[PDB]
Formats: sequence, C-alpha cells, structure tokens
Amino acid sequence: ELLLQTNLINYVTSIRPNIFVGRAEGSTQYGKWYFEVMVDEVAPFLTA
Amino acid sequence: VGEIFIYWSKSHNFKREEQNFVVQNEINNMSFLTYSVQTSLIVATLKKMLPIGLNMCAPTDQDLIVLAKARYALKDTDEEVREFLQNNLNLQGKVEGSPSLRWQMALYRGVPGREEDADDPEKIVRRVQEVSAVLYHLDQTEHP
Amino acid sequence: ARPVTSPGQHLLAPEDVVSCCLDLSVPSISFRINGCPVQGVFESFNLDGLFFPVVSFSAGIKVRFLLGGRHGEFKFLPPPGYAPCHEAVLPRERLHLQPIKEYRREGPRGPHLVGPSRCLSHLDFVPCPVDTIQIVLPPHLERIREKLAENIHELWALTRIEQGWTYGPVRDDNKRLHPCLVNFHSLPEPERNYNLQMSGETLKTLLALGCHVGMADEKAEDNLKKTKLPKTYMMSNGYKPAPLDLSHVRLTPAQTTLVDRLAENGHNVWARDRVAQGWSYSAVQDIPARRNPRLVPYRLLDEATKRSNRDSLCQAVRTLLGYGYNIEPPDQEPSQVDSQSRGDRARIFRAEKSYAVQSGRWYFEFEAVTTGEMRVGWARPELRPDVELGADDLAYVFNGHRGQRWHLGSEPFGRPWQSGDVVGCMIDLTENTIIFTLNGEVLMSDSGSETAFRDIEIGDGFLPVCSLGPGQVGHLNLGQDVSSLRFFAICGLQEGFEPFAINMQRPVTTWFSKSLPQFEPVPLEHPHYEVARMDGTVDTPPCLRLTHRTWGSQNSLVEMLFLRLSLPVQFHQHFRCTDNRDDPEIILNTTTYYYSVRVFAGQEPSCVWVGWVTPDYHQHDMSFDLSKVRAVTVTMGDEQGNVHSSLKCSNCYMVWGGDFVSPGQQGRISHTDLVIGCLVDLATGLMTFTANGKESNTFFQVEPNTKLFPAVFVLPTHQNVVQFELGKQKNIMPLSAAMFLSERKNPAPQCPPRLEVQMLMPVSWSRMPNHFLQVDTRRAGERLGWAVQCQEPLMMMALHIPEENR
Amino acid sequence: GVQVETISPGDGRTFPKRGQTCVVHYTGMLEDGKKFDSSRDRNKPFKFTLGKQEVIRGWEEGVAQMSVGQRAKLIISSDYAYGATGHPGIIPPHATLVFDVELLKLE
Ligand SMILES: Nc1ncnc2c1ncn2[C@@H]1O[C@H](COP(=O)(O)OP(=O)(O)OP(=O)(O)O)[C@@H](O)[C@H]1O
Repeated sequence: ELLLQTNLINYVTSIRPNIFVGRAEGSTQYGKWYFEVMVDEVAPFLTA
Repeated sequence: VGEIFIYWSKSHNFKREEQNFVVQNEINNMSFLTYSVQTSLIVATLKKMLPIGLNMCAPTDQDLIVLAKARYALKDTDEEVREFLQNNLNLQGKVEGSPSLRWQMALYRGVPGREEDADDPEKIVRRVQEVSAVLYHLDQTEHP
Repeated sequence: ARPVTSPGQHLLAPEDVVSCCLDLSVPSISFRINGCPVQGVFESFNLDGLFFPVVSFSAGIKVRFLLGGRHGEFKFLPPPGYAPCHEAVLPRERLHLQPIKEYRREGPRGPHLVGPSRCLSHLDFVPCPVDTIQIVLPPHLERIREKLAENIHELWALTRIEQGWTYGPVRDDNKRLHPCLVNFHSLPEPERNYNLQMSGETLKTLLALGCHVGMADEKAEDNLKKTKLPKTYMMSNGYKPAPLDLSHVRLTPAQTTLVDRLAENGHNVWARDRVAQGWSYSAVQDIPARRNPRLVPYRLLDEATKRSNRDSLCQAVRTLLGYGYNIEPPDQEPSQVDSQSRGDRARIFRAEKSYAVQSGRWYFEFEAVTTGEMRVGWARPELRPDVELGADDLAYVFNGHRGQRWHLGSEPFGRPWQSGDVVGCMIDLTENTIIFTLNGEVLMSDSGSETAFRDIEIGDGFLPVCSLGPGQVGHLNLGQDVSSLRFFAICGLQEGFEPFAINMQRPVTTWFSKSLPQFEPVPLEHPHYEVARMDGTVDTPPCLRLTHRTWGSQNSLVEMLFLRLSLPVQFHQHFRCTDNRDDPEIILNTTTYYYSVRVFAGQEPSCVWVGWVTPDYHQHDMSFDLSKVRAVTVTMGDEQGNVHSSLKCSNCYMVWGGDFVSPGQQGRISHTDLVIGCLVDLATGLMTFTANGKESNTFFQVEPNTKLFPAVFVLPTHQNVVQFELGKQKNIMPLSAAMFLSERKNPAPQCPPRLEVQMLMPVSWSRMPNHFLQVDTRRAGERLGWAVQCQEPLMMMALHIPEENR
Repeated sequence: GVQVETISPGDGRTFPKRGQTCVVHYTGMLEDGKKFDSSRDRNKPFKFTLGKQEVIRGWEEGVAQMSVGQRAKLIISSDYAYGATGHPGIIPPHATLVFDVELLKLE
C-alpha cells in the first residue's frame, strides 16, 4: 500500500464497427439493437 | 557569381558605386528578393548560389576548406593557396574519426553522378580553393 | 467483475457465439452465450451519448463481428423487436471496423499522428426545424401556396417519369408502379393535404428565416405558361406533368445560399413529422415496419439526396420568382459553435524531455496529410499540455492552416499548405534563430526576414513539437533515416543543419497530451485558487479552506472546480452480518467515520456538491449536476425471473446543497454558513449525510473493499468558498483514523502533511508506447462477417500507485 | 474450506489420485486482488505430489477436485491456508487466497 508496485501486463486494445445508436427525445433512431461475436481462435495464455 | 562577389569585396569603389546607384535610383532590393549590405544584390545572389558551391565540395573537404580560408585570411594569393592545397591534400578529413562524416558520406555517395567526383586531385583543389575563397570573402562581408 | 450464471459456464473459447442485445427504452443490455440466456443484465445506465458495439482484447485472438444482413450471418435469431446492427450504418459512411480514439496510425512512409476525432452526439439525430407556427401566412402568399403545391407536384411527376416511374393502383418498387401519379386536385386526400401543408411551409419558413417576400409584377403570373410534354411523358392514366417554364428566371448566390437552408428546413420538418408518426432510420428500407433510409437530420443525409432536395427547393424559389414575388435574402448573423475548449481540443505530441537540445543546428520535418489546423515547431521542456502551442512563451511554432507564426500570440507568416506538404523546421542555437521551410522553400515574413524567430534564449533546451486539431493527420520525421527526409538535401543539408535523431540507434520517444482528466495537487502558485492548512483549535477541528484569489476583479476565472482529498478511505473486505463526551468503548469499537464541509456565507449552496468519489472519476463537466453522475445497475437473477442481486455502481456519491437550502431562504443570499457532514460505516458499507445537524434523506450503499475520496464540486461565487473540516462527532471517529493505520485507534482529529486538496486537471502529458499491437481487420465474407485478428504478444512493465488504484 | 469455480472445462474423467504427481500453472492473488505469486512468470510448471502435504490444504483439496486439463479459480480461507501466522513478507496474517490454477497433466 505504500511502496509503488510493479508488474508485467499485456497491452489491450478495443475494436468497434462504425455503428452508433442512442436515445433522445424526438430522435430518429430505433431503440432496440442486436449483434453477435463468434470466437474462432483464442490462446488462453499467449504470455504470462 | 562568386568571382563577381570577390571583386565586390576586394574593391572599395565597387561598393560605393553600388550604394550610390541603388540610393539615387530608389531601387527596392527587398522587392527584388521577394542600402544595407545584406540587401545588396551582389551578396544576395551569391548567398542564393552558394549551396551549389558547397554541393560541389565533398564532405571530406571540410578541413581543407578551413585551411584554405585560413590562408585567405593570411592574404595568400589564389595560386599559392592552390599549391598549398595541392601539397596538403592528405589532410582531408577522415570519415572514421567523426560520426558526422559518415552520414554526410552516405548522402554524398547516394546522390547519383557525384560518385565520379573527388577522383581527381586537381578537381579537388579546384573546388576547395573556389569555395574557400567565396566563404572567406562572405565571412568578411557579414562581419561588421 | 461480477460472476454471472449461465449453462455450461466457461471463459470465451473457440466456437463461442456471444449475442449482445441493447434495449435503449428500459434501458438494458443483455447477453446470450451459444443461444443460452446469460442470467445477468445491465440497466438504468446513463443515456447521454451514442452506443456502439465493441470488443476489447489482448494479443492472441481471432474473432468475427456478425452484424446481420450481408455483413454477418446471425447464428441465432435476434430476439423479437431487435434490429440488426448493420441497419444502423449512417448514409454517408460504409460499414467497417475501426479503432477507438486512436492518436497514432500506421502509414506508408511512417507512423501518422492523429488528432481527436469528431464524434456525433445522440442529439445530432434529433431534427430541429425552425419554429414557423408563430408566422401567419399573408393572403398573397396563400394564393401562391395554392398553385405552389400543384407546381411542386408537377416537378415531382416530371422527375418520376424521367427516371421511369409509371402509374399504377399500388406502389411497389420492382413493379415501378406509382399510385399518386395523378393530377394534384385528384390526389388522395392525405397526400394532397400534406403537399398543401409543405407548400405553405415553404413560404412560412421563407418568412421565418428573416427573408422578405413581396409581390412585384402581377403580369408575370399571366405570362407564365406550363411546358408541353411528349406522349412518352404523358401518363398511362392520362395525367401529364405541367411545370411552369422558368428559363427566364435567374438566381442570386445569396438566394442559392437561402435555398440550401430551405431544403434543410424542409427535410428536417418531414423527418420530425415522420418521427411523430413513429418512423425510424434503417440502412435498409422497410415500409411495413416504418423504417426509412432517409429519415435522418439533413446534416447527416447523403450527398445525392441533399442535391435532390436542393434542386427541388431551387425550382420552388424559381417558381416564386416567376410569379414575381421579390425575395430579399437576410444578412448572415454571427454564430459560434464553441463545441469544446480550444486549449484542450488539439492533441500535442512532443519529444521526450531528455532529448532537449541546447546547442547546434537541428532539422526535422512534418508532413501535413490534411489541410486543417496543425502547428509544428520547437517547444521548451516545461511546455504545458492545456495551453495551446505558441499561446504562451513556451513554444515557437508555425500554424500553416492560415499562415501564422505562433509565440506569445499569432502573427502572419508564410503561406498555408496543401495536402501532402512537408514543413521543415530548423533551429540554429548558435545564432538563436528558428526557420521554417515549405516544400524546401524558406517561408518569409511580411517584412521579408528569412528567420521566423530571433533572439531566442537557450534556456533548458528545445524539443520537436506538433499540435493536431480535431480530425487532422500529420507525419513527424525526426530524421533517424536521413534518406527518408524529402527536402533536407534541398534546404538544410548545406546550411550545416543536422537531423534531430540522425545518430540515435532507437526511435525517439514521444509524449502526447492525453485528455483524460486527472486529480493533481493544487499548485502552490495557482493564480486563482488558494488552499490554506488551518490547525485545529479547541473549538475548531483541522481544516483545509479554499479561497478565490482573484474574485471580483478583471481576469477572474469562474468555472466548475472538482476537489478531492488525496487519501482515500477503504471499506472493510467483509461486511458485518445483518456532556458530548465519547464513550470509551463505543468510540473505540465504532467503524463509522465522519468529515464535514463548510460552505461559507456568500457561496451559493446551489452551486456546491459534497460527498465522495471513487478512484474512477474522470469527468471535467463545466455544467455539472447530479444527473451527470455515472450510474449503472447490475442485476443477477435466476434462469427464470427471481432477481437475486440488484447492485448499483457509480463513481460519484454526493448530495446537492440546493436540497438543504431552505425554500424561504432560496432566492436570497444567506448570512449563515452551511455545514454538510458525511458519515461512512466502513463495516456496513452505508453512507449518510447530515445538513446543519439534520439527517438527510439521501443515503448510499457500497460494496466491500471500495475506495472513496472525500470530494467537493463547487462553482465559486465568493472569495471564501468551502472548507474541508476533518473533525468528528460523538462516538464517530475522525477521518484520519480511517485514512491512517497508525492512527486507527486515535480519536483525536488530525490532518497530516500527506492529506491535501487536489483539483481535477483536464489534460496531462502521457508517454506514447514505442510499439503498438498489430490488429488486422477485414471482411471475411458476406456470411462470415467482419474479422478481427491479433496474434503477436506485447507486454509492458506497469507501475501502480496503490492509493489511487491507477 | 476451499471453493472451486471452473473457468474452463477439463476432460471431466481423469482426476488426481493420492500419490500421483500433479503439474499445474498457478497465479496467486490475495482477496483484495493483489498478485503475490505466479508460476507462469517463472515459466516453469509447478509439480507436487498429493498426500505428501507439500502444499497447503487448499491446494490439496481443490486440485484433487479438479480434472486434467481444467482451469479453475480456488478460493482458500485462512484456516485452509497459511492462517494466523501467514507468510512473513508475502501474505498478510489471516488472509484469504484466490488462485487461478490450470492442471496440465498427471505424472
Ligand atoms: N425525403 C424527403 N426529403 C424532403 N422532402 C420530402 C421527402 N419525402 C417527402 N418530402 C416532402 O413531402 C412530399 C411528398 O408528398 P407525398 O406524401 O405525396 O409523397 P409520397 O408518395 O408519400 O412519397 P415517396 O416519394 O417517398 O413515395 C415531397 O413533395 C416533399 O414535399
């Protein structure tokens, strides 16, 4: 809690489609949306 | 252009006549470029053309240029400065000693057409003497 | 991380399909794994913005977005009433996968620094037509309306027949049959009424915009004649478009600028009407479901539809001119978007402080991929991130969007660049000068001086620096690969200038101005804000008082100020199951801690929020109220109904001073100071507040192990604003006891040196990683969807501050 | 104690037996979430024999419960862990331990 702590961590990045939806009074956008993500390959521990 | 500038620097009458001509005719050296010695066309055209002169000289010739400028400060004539460089050709800077010469040589040899340059010691003395004289007289001009 | 029950629980593994559904009405977010419901939902979250699908990951994955339609084949049918996300792609954009708020991008010649992106707001989709109900149509304009509806219908039918539409009993695109293709007077009543209303709306909005319309020539109406049309243009039923000829009419540029506004207003009015009727937007048209591709505010509309509407409205104004009514364009009025603060709007990328050069002649290049707002030059190591480049004396830069040189202000210099132009920046510290060259040509000031800046004092040194505005891209070449420089040989090489990173075996590290607000100690020399540490007297506890130095004077800065005490109080890991002299046993055994905030007289309590903030608060909201506070309810339940947990998570726990302001006292300045006390039970995770010794209704519950910083959000209204009083109450321990282990059983209030006030700063310098994760995004196929791949590991050594959890 | 939650499934048939060496990768964290040990950091699997009391009761029972090729989270109480004494300098006294444990193979 006092001394600064150090550790090795993986870099993390985010990816999105250019799809933006919201709700506002008088808005022209639909309120219900749905999508899916299929996981083809994952390495549980590529690093530590 | 360097020879004309050298004559300008050497002759006092040339400077005074240029100053007169410009003053009476109300020329605008600033308009020409886009009075004070800096605005002088004689020195300005050189300042513009000098990079080509430096381009002739290889980076190894920097020390030889410094020595030639020292001789011109000694007021040695052009021919005896030429002989001085001819006999002192060996002093040309060593690329191994200084890292800067390495990355300067990279560009110098990369540029096409200059690989043949520096092959002739007479050519080397030509260029070093000329650029050194121009640089020396430019230094005297810029000094107040 | 809150565990959620699901059939066959397991961490996301190959051949797993995660179905995410967002219902913005509740609002709620729900998940399904391999078609099996996930017994957990998010709800009651903030709706101040636009939501997008997102996947976060480290190296070592290959996943695919399935967005429905042609951009992905759903493995499981969407739940009833939920639309595929591919329908949400805007008209002007093509669906693709992109990073989020990137400041760096790979490029052909090298990495590209990228400025902030412009993000649409949820309000940008609300059509806002100008208020025209107040305007009353003059009779002369009413009569013109009667004919304008018909003439607009004639032009509509002309365009329809030109593109090939033909009459029919029912409307179907493939059949190319159109029922409304008849005479306007014979048009069905609803469509005819709407057409009349729109025709009148054109004139009414013409009046509303400030434009003046008035009859000039009566004979023009009688002179106008409808154009005869061929038998091919003649309609199967027998109808023929009869648009009046306007070959003589001419339009002024101001009139065209007005036509643009008229088209925008018409489209916005139509969109508002359709929204009221219940229609919505969809990339694919679905008339039965009331989904349209064009039902979006004009600004976001597609270029072709914009041009069609502009042509229609230009023809309408031509018809008005033919009728002869003179139209006077109204003069443009000043308007400022002021979307964001300019100082923090532009991202500043500089070389690391250790690379500062104090001598020699140095050269580097900046290629402007875009033609917008960008500055490039040399900054001193102590450059501030919030201030614009060159606004202060720290940086000498060139802004070639308009051709200015920036240092302690802006002066005209050089010329603006076009796309792809390279600006070579040169610093000669032997002559104390800075030179800028555009495409190898030295930029000159108005006076004609070659040097952009002169008489520069060396100081600490100088660093390459650039600033990119929103949506701009620039390539910074520091000269590590000398052959990469494009104009160094043309200008700079012979002059003796040397590339900045010529002999550096590794790429130069850079730091960018990250716009994530961070709490930092109040500077001891802050021009406007002062914090005074006051010792605890017999009748007063230790105090930290804030005072506004420059109140009631020119240059005074009045803005929302977010303050927190540096040390947090941490709740216990396990919660408990189920005179005025402290009692020696109760005071020692209590787990409740108390601290108060005194809002001084003259400081409006309506402008004060007192409470606690988690280590996650990063909102620098100039217009702040408790509605802005982030808050989300995570609800765990059984496989059928039977909610098991309804936890609420938020980063800010506070009470408004307006609640404690008396209704009678409201509207009047109060002579009394307002003391708001905050009590936290570290064992039960219960948080309560008292106002002037009276228990308030507001109360909060937090999960075990939570860290909370005492906090105050205030808009200054007086020289004396607020005071953190670190005192205690009968049988409640002081705040120092919770903060410090050594004082855990000490009931005497204390304010050790470490405890101090910290203010929220909008921007801060942050190092740019030398290497970035390589992510490959590509459309695998129509059925496979889009694909994201990341296979190369990349790690860093992270230094963690325990108290701040950062 | 020890509570086991399956992060990833295993074969579901092969289970450790007494006197049988278990090879694992483990990442150890305190209940607060602070990491104190990890075999993946050393890049060498940890091998221990059941019934020899080489590891604490929490490992004994939790790993005995796990199946080959399974990744699981083990929550171990102080009594089933170092307990009141703790591990001076690493584990504070009376601390609950959370371990992410993958059972690679049995030898
Ligand atoms: N997308 C649009 N943009 C701008 N104005 C529109 C748009 N759609 C309709 N309008 C306005 O409404 C009128 C449409 O009248 P009407 O109700 O008879 O058309 P509709 O046959 O229902 O339309 P559509 O052409 O879509 O089949 C247009 O003349 C114009 O005044």
